[PDB]
Amino acid sequence: EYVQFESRSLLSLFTVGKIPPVDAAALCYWGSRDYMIENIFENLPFWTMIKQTNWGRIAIIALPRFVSDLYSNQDDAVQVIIEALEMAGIIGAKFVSLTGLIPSATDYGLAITKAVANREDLPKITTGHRTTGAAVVLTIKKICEQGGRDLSTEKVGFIGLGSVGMNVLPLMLKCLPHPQEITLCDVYSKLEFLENIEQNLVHKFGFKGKIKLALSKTTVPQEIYDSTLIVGATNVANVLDIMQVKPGTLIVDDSGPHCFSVEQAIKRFQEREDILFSEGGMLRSPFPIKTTVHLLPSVEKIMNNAQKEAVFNSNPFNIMGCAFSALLSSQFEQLEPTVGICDGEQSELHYQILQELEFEAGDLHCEHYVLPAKSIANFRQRFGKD
Amino acid sequence: EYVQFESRSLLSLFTVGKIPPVDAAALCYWGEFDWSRDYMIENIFENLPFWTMIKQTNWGRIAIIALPRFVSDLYSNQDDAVQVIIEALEMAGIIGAKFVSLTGLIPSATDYGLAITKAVANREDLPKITTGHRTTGAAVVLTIKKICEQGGRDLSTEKVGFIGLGSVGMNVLPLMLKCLPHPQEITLCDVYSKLEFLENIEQNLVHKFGFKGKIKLALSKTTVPQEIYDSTLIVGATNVANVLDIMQVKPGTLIVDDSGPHCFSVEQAIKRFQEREDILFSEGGMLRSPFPIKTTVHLLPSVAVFNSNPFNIMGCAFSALLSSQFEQLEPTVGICDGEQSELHYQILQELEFEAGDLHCEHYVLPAKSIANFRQRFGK
Repeated sequence: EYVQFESRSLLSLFTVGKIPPVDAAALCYWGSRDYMIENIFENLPFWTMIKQTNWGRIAIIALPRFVSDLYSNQDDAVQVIIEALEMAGIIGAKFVSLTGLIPSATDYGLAITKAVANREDLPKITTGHRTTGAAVVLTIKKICEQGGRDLSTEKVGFIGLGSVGMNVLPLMLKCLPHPQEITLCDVYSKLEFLENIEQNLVHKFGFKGKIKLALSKTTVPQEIYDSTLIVGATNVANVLDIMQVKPGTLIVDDSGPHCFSVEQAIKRFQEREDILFSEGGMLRSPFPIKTTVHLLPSVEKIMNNAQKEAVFNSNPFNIMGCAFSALLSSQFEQLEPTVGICDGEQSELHYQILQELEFEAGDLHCEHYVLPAKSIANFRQRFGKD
Repeated sequence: EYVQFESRSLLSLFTVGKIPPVDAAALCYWGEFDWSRDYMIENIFENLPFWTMIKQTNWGRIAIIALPRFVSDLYSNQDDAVQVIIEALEMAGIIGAKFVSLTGLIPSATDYGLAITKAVANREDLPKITTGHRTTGAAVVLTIKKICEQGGRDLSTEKVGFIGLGSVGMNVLPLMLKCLPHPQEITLCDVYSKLEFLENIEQNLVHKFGFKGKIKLALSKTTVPQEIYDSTLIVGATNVANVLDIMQVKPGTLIVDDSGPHCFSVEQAIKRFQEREDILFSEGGMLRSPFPIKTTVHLLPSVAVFNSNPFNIMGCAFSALLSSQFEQLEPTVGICDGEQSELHYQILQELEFEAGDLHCEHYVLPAKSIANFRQRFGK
């Protein structure tokens, strides 16, 4: 109903006026190889989806590279981003979001902004980490509501304090009830960094509860397993043993790839129903989103599997916060685009606007698995607080 | 060398900045293993225009865009042709074209642009259109001059007969009289119903344009009157095809034709010239640029010109670039005046343009055979 496929090229349809221009854009990537890049991707960006929301249209554009291709050569990645930016500006995008690990790979956009120093015709870029942080805070709120708990009585543990983590933590303290304990986990080198936040926690952000610091290589410290609400924003994967966390624990994670075994989490939740876990960066629009989908005609035949036609069954209300950032920056002057390591306290302005438009976090789900409402209720009955 | 193929779509390459924008555009069609007029339109052309060629000249870049229709599809439904023309015009405006020419029989199919310009009355974002008939007439006059020089003859000593005085012909006749030596005799041929028109042209010849020689009139349905075979230089500008028997023309006769389809049998003329070498015949609307044209070619991935003359270019197609580069070269839409082709002949002369080398469709006339003709029938 809300998803419709298109056999004809979206770019060609736009050039002849058959589809209207978009207001924003989002750049994503894929998951022999050279044959796929030059003869399938053709070293060219691909406009694959259009997301019609109640506040504008964002175009989804996939780069002709993989994540490894992005980490291999930064200049090449910046070049393909510049080409996709030219495409987005031509098709009407006023802002372009860097989804996934594109910010982490390209100096959080700064390198890109160097290559655009010459050009002003190109559209503005944004890492979207402030809207992603607002989405993660909305997910904290939602997972507390679904679990029948309140954030004031929770022990919160952070496993990743990157851009997204440094956007979620102060916004959590500012727009949600303060927990009673906060633990900060990152690699050893970040020690001083964590202590800086520690100061900011007690004196700047105004946290009164206990503050703990913990360091790790690839095995999260047990202090996290002693926490009751876990917030993951780590780029490393599978550092959290989901089968070792205490019962009644709530998990919110924006990491992609995730920091815990997805399948083991699904399995524990299906067997015992003693945990809650969900994505962090997913927003739920109050109105359904009309998604126009154009598959690559080549891969249309290898993905002709009716199961691969599951985008026809995706949630019409869900949208990525990082991708929605471009549309937000286009529709609201006050939501300035984020490139590089920004302050992260202006995420409130995004959290404000998202609440103003009656946005909320997407229903509790992790990748392909949506947590069943009755299992959610069973958890909320077994581990809720009165 | 000067033409190079491109495996990826030109539109996508432009969208990413890998090829620069163009200054003009020209709209063509595919002429006339699957359904020709059905599968090719919906699953091959996808009912969308196709940017197939880029012509980089010394005066700008022209984009070649093929419509998802055939020539018959244009005469079948005028509104459908206008719609696909609007879509191609939007594409051309997106890729940078400031003016767009209608090649081939597109004007005759769209009332010479009038229907299109009526549908765009609301719209100003689209680029302006032009039939390009004035530059085509200038090209035909250049071809008259060139075929007279190659044949060792002068136009003043020629008996010229015109077959069909349509839009292009009403541009060729006065420009010929003004910028070339006046012949001593002019014959005018069209259908019988056309006569008062012909007599009007006769008046314009003697009183307006200042022709002093004899003026003859001849009418026909589908068999050109014997008066045309008594002429020494025949100029064909007819939309009907193969109305002039090339095997019936006198020896030593020069023929210049802009008709597409042609008004004489192409293969019979080629083969007669190869056997006897007693005629000269060539296209009328082809110009030869002083500098080579760089042609970027993108073929339909589903599916030659790659050896064509790098100096040759259609006048109707060059019209859009000319109108883009020169304020004085106004676009032609509808049945306009035939005297402003004069300014186009000017501009072409200033840039040192000339008519394309003597050729008919796929066949280039060998120069030394032309020399044999020019001695056998020179003065």
